[PDB]
Amino acid sequence: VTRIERIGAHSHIRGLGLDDALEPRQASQGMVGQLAARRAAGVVLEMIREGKIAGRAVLIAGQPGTGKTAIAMGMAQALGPDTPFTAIAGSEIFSLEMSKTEALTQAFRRSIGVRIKEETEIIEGEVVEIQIDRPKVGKLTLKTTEMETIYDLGTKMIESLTDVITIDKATGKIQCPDGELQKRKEVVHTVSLHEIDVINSRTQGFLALFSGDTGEIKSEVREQINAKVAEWREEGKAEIIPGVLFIDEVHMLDIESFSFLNRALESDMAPVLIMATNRGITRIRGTSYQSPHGIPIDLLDRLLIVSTTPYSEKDTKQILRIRCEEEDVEMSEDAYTVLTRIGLETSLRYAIQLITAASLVCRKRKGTEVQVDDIKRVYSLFLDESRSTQYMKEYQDA
Amino acid sequence: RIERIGAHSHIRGLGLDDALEPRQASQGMVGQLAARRAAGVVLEMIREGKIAGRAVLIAGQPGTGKTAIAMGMAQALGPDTPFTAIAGSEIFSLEMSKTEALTQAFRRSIGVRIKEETEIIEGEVVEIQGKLTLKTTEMETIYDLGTKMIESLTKDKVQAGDVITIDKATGKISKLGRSFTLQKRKEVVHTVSLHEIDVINSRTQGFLALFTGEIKSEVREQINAKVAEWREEGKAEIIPGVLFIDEVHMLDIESFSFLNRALESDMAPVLIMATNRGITRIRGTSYQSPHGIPIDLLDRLLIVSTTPYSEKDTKQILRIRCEEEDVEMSEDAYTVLTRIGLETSLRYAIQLITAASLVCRKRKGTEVQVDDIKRVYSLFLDESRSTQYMKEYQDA
Amino acid sequence: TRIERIGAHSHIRGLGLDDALEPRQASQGMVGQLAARRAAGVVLEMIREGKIAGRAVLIAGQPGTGKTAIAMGMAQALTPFTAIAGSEIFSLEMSKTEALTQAFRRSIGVRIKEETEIIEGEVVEIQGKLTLKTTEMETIYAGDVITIDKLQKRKEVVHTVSLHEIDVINSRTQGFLALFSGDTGEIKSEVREQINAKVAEWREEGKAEIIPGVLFIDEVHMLDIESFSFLNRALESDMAPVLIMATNRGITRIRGTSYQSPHGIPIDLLDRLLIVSTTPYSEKDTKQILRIRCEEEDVEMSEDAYTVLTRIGLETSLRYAIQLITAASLVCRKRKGTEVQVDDIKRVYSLFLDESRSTQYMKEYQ
Amino acid sequence: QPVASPIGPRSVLFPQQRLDQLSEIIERFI
Amino acid sequence: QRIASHSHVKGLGLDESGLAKQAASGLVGQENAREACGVIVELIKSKKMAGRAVLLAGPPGTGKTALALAIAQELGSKVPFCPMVGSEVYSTEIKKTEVLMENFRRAIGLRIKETKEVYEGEVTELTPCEISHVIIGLKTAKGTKQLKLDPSIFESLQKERVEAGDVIYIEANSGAVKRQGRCDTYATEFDLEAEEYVPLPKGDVHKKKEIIQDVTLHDLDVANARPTEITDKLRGEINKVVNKYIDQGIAELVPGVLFVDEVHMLDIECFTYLHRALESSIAPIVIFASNRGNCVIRGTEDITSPHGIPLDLLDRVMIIRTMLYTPQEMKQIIKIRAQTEGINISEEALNHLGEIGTKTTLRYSVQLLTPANLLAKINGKDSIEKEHVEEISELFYDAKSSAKI
Amino acid sequence: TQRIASHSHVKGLGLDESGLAKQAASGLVGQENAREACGVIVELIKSKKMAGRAVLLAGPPGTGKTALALAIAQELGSKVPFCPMVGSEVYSTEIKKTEVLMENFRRAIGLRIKETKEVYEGEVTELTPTISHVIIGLKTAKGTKQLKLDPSIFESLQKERVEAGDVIYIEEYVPLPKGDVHKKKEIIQDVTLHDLDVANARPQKTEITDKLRGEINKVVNKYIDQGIAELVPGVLFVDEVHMLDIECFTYLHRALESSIAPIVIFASNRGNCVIRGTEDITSPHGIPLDLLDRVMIIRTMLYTPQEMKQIIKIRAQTEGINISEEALNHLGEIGTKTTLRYSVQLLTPANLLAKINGKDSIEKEHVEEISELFYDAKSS
Amino acid sequence: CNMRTQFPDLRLIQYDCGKLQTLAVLLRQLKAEGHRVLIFTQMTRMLD
Repeated sequence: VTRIERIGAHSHIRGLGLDDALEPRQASQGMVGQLAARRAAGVVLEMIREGKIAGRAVLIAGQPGTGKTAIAMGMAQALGPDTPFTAIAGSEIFSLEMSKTEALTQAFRRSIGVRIKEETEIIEGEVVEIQIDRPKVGKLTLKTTEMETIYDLGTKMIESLTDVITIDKATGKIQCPDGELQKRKEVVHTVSLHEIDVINSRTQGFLALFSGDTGEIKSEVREQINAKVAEWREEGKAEIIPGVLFIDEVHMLDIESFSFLNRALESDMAPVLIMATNRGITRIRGTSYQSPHGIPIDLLDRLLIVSTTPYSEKDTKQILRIRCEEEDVEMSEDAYTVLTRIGLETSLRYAIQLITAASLVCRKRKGTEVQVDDIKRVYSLFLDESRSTQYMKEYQDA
Repeated sequence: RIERIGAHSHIRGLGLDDALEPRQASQGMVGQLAARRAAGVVLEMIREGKIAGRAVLIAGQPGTGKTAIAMGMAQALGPDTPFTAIAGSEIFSLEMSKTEALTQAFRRSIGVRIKEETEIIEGEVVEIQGKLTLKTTEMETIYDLGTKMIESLTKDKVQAGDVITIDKATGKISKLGRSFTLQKRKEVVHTVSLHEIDVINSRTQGFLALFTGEIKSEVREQINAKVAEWREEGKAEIIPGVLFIDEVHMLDIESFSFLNRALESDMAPVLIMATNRGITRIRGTSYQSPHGIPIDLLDRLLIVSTTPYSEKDTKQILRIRCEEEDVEMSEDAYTVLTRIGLETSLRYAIQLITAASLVCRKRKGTEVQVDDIKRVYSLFLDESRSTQYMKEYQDA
Repeated sequence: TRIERIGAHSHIRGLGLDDALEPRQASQGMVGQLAARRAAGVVLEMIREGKIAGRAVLIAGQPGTGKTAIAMGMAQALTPFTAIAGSEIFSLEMSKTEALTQAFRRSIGVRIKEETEIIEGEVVEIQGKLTLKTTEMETIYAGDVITIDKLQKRKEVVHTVSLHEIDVINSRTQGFLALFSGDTGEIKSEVREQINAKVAEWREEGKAEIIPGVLFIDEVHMLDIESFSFLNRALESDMAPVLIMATNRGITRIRGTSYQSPHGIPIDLLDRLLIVSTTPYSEKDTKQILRIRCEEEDVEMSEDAYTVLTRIGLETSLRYAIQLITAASLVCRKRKGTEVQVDDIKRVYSLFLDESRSTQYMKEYQ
Repeated sequence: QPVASPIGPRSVLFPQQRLDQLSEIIERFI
Repeated sequence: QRIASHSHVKGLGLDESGLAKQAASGLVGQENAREACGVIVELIKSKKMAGRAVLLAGPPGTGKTALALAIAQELGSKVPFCPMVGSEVYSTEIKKTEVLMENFRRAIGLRIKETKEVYEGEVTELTPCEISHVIIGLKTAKGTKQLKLDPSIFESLQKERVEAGDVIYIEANSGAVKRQGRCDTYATEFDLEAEEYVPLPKGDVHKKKEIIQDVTLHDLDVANARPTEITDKLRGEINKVVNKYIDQGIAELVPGVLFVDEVHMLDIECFTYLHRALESSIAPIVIFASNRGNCVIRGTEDITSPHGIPLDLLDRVMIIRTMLYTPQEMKQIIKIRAQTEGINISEEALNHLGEIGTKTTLRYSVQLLTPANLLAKINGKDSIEKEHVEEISELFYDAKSSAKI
Repeated sequence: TQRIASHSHVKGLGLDESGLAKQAASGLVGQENAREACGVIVELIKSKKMAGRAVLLAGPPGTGKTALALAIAQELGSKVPFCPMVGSEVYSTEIKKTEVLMENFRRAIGLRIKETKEVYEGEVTELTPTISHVIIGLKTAKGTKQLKLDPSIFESLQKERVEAGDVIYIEEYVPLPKGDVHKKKEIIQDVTLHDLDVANARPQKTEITDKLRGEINKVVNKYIDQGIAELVPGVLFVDEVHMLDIECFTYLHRALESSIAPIVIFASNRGNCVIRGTEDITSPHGIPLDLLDRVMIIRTMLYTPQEMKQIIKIRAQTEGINISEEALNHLGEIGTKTTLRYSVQLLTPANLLAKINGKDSIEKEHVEEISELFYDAKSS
Repeated sequence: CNMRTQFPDLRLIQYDCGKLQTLAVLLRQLKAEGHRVLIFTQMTRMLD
């Protein structure tokens, strides 16, 4: 009944609505509104899925609360399987153990993915208590519902034997459909550039699943690995796929990461990354000099700024209707009008916080429709940012 | 046993009566009625074993004895009770955090008394190559040994005739066995300190319990749960301890906000805060605050102010310093010494007494000359004299 | 084509003085700086004698007098020399006290005379009885090599070992820490007392002897006050190598504090520095050192080009005029000629510019 | 095959009156 | 081919006389800077000058990184080229002086072509019959041979599984890499041997292979330090053994070339180690790049200096000027991208895109060149028209229109 | 190797019978009040009366506080340990400040331990092949002696290997162990607490105060009253005390009020300054009000121009060369122009250049030419 | 070898039952006389 993936804030959408002629709709795949942002997201998504250029930054910005993160969430949901999507923040690279440049190039390593096509043989079958001992191969008979096979065992396979036992070409591993056991398999596997860590140090699993490593070995990981992944390139073997990196809170990032992004996009193995910006004129960290956008001109010349427009009255009620369609408890039409007036006067997330409490008051009522007095009492008990500003005239502490 | 008496080791306890009234000539502590009255109140509150976790601050002028009252409370606290004096500057570490050190300071001053039962048989041992014969006052009995007892006797160079104790866990005790060349219940109530949290977290116990962030996440919770289980099955109780915080005004506001919520727990011992000056800004912020402490921590604690010393109380403290350090003084030197100690600090007068005793024992005399202590006082200077006599502009 | 062929101001071999310690006008070393090279020769004779300790010499002057050339001349004319920068002691794993201490103690050298008895060679037995696959001797008392320490030889070995015995006593093995810097702040009593006692016993037994070193610290215009507090004891210690400080800036605010003092130093290090000031080069001295530096890469110039090169190097920096002949030799090689001209050095001056040329043309501010 | 410094490097109050002062012998008494 | 951001760089176009062409390898402009960088690449290729420094003085947005890439492509693969970002210096566990010194050791490299014979293993020659003397045969597809090996190699043999059907790679320094399960091991048509099934290793016994290899000194320092280097014992030993290797006639040294971006954003202690360590006689040439102009040096808070460079560092450095352009060649540069792109454009769309490029900056038009071709591919047009570029100029905004709104 | 440092002419304090004044007292001249103030406290050092005291030194740069800080330790000899430590060694990145301070306090406080032991050596003869009787012969160059020992000692010898006629320490190699039949020796030496704390840390490092206080003080209390260990503290010297963080000042004037604290001599050179870590404080001598009520302030005077000859004469005696009248006059004039450290600094290179040019004495023109060679820091 | 579990010694159930306390007092008083003590059970679980 209870699952991990619950209904969150940006989890109500189920993709991004796009067409062949790139014509946006008024309500497609959960996302409602932002037409120019929809066209820009479609252009950058088609450009990433083409996979020709590499090392381009496309910034999106606007007013806080216009559903800017949900556009990238719909892009990530409609991105498709077998494609690495890396979503980082401006605070993840700040660490007292590793450097911020090492963390940012680790995110660059996480971004680009490799699709590898292989063909293996997987043997399946049920084991019937065999192999009379040492005086040491013995026998092995497997049973199916079609035909049984009777044969002997091998030499080095006696350690794994000390219930369907699925053994690959290698040493070994741990109702059933029939078929020949010499099943041949193709395994299109995705590697998030983990070829560095497997030879960079010993015990690669404890460094691959959880961190603890230092800065990776210079003159061994950037030229040798690139030359060898070029050796695996254009020979009928695996080909790299540039993933999608999504960066948050860029306007309060240090100038050194800006200087690293000024030259990281000009390299060969540079994925197409997009970033978000909330505030406007904000002084950059590290120096005391003021600058617009929170980003200096040397990086703004290397990116494109896509501005977003705030919502209107017609889009807000459509968002409320599609969130009532996502949820279970319905409302009254006068309560929809009051909630539309609240979402017009205040933020949309404030209405999202009110509608869940109104549904819980309706569950206290044990009904299927939120009345006007219920949401009126919820709005009276719960304060707001613009509401609690006038109550701070008591001068309680400073 | 040769340990020199310091500036705060000159008293033995605190003046206490049946009605808890502060005295003047009791145990070397003179005057300071209201602060010692509140100190006796909180000392009876600690020794009663009722509550713990009230923040008491001691304020006043520099030199009124804000530190010696803590030593008088600690000496009159009683044996088998922990006392820990930590400044603000000790927890400023680059290897560990401030909140982890404050939790170590909180969990260090909580003692746990655990009772155990053993058996100890004392008597003359006669070994037969083998078996043993215990010749005691009660009986003379021959015992038959098993397997591990013979091994425990052969791993050690055991000499016959000495006292050999046989316990339940078979642990030998060799106490005073080389000085020449049934006993049912010995209930032992041993006191331990609660520094075993990393013993739960880590694995080593030798290097760990002597001289290290230790898995905060769910380490203290299991320890507190097993402490609560021991508190029931009356196998283990719990006594608190006194934590003195010295010069708290040199501490960041983050440790203040951590102590504002770490005191509300049940595992918070009694703590005595020290604050010297008045209007002092907080290191970390830009706004001023009284006592170097913001309003949030000021609402938590209470303040006791120290009354400045009088003339006769100063003369009685100088008489205690006369009778303590084995320094025979003259009757004409008390007025001059009081005149010196009135304009300067009391500890400078203690140093003056010590240096005058040094010069008098260099002279090898019994009485202290007024001209001698005048020459010793003229040899050195004061802090106002260090302000005054450096008017030559020696540096920039 | 070997590793060092030419760099910055280091082409002269040794330092050039006389029996009366007076520099010439055409000899080895640089041209000019009579008092500076005289004081350098006096302090280098003090290093060669080695009577006392705690000799800190500060050198100062205008930017462009070549303190690095004087330091390299005193290094080549010198015994372990060490020239460090102002940021090598500033580390993260080590502090600003331990790294400067290891920089101080590294210049001290120890000569060790060790006589051992070695019986080496090839086997011809096994199982106990010892002989060889000899040329010489026999009489017991296959193919492997065994060496036994007490044919028979008494070998005398001279070792020139620094004070990194402190590295090997604290360590467990001699393989790990002998290739990089090492650990954090160790037992300082083990550094002082046991080392001084064992080296004093080695002096009393006559086995090993010690020699001091020279430490050249350049660009001391920036330095934190921790090192200035450390040099109060470092110059007043029991033993310390000689120090040559090089400060370029006259008045500079000390980082971390706010003071106005000459050479960025407090009053405590002020009276502890033998200060030598320099003199900027004249016309004939600049022309003569250009005549010297023409013999570096075998480049000949015309008669009317030395005056133009000295006229450029007088108004602009001297090192720019040193780089002009290198930037013009390639154009002369592409011209296929054995002699440069006036138009060549004017074209090179039009191509490459200096700070005085770029000062006026940066008035855009876009 | 060079080597710079090493051929092989070089690298009574005690008597049972200080081992009893230390608790860092194999017996961990607790 | 996965074309990157800029792929116009394939040369620098220098003739024998020493003139600068108007249009060579997509690098139109700055003939004075063309000659000034021709002089320094001739200084690099002459292999006689080490310890120099180059600064590229210009406004932000001229394309000096393409000039450094043209330097690196004229040098090619013989001279090692390792660019360094200024944000690669601020490390947490390793000090910045050591990072700059290890970059200086990444610059210097050698090349000592050599040899190495391969042995490759027979199938089964486990003959320990003496331990000093081991007989191991070889059964390759060309034929069978035998060899006698000293006991060691055999001590490496018993460490790994030496059974019926294995591979034994033996190097010249007793480096043995071994496999298991080869040739044929299908005796009774039984189950898995759980080995690697490889076909016949075609090839003879005795080859004589010769490889030219470039070795950097920092990889040598990493391989020798492990089973912050001492500047009295380790690097002097490396200098002595490289001197012995080049006096015996084995290796050949090449000069080191570095290129550093955002130099002014470094600390002043990095500066006082930088212009002290470039004063050494073994110092490589490092082309520095200053991005912005007159600001405050990091760590001073009051000292005003041009290009964020102190007076001790600004001296003894060659300076090459790179100024702005003229707009009438901007439509040429877009054309340089067009032959890079592979899709031909029209004549009026080039005019509108050049107008957008001369409106604010060229890089805005260069970045908008890609969605113009993308919408041309979506709508089905074989070329880029004026409607797509005039729509993408209004749909996507620059920093100036974002600061205006 | 003597290795003559700057302050090598100082032998001791030079107090005659009462401790007032002398001029040529085998060291630094002048400073009568400073010599009296440091000669009072050495009786407290040698007598072990109080603990937790502090000594403050103040004055201009050039008063020679290092000379008196050496002379207060050379008069004590090797009995009382002396370990100077500046505030630069307190500053560290990996190890904290208070840990290094506590290791300094453990380097200060020391122990004196005596021990009597019996040592047996010589070659051995045995006849025993365990009933209460072991025949042990003992042969040395002084003769033979037979002894009867316990069978447990023979069992312990049977545990290892015993050669017939070897050297066995009863408590081709080892030829001739010279010595009598028994060696009964009583030896007294010194113990530093720093080595004990290292051995408690690493038997073969931030510490908790339980092992620091109790686990040391209990065995010290159990070993003093038996008659073995004697607690002898040390004297510390902290140079540049005004260049410290204010947290270090709080730790110092808390730790001086403890029951176990040695005597520490501060050295404050500069006057008013800003205390590091805080702002807008103009306290005198870089020291706050709390520490000034605990230290012993000693004011140092300025040297007279007449006593410069008494400074330079002992330095010429240390070097070993005579000074003429005009050379001493010019050295006195340049010692009245600037500080005396510049006068001491120009003693060695003048003698070296006179040895080069061939001058057995010191000329006024010679020191004039070497003063023309390089000038002082005052006219920079 | 701290078996990282520290098996519980059966002492607490005596603290969980006052009847077991009275039985322990009666058994430790009857052993001082030197006579025999009879125990009577009903089930095998009580025996265990």
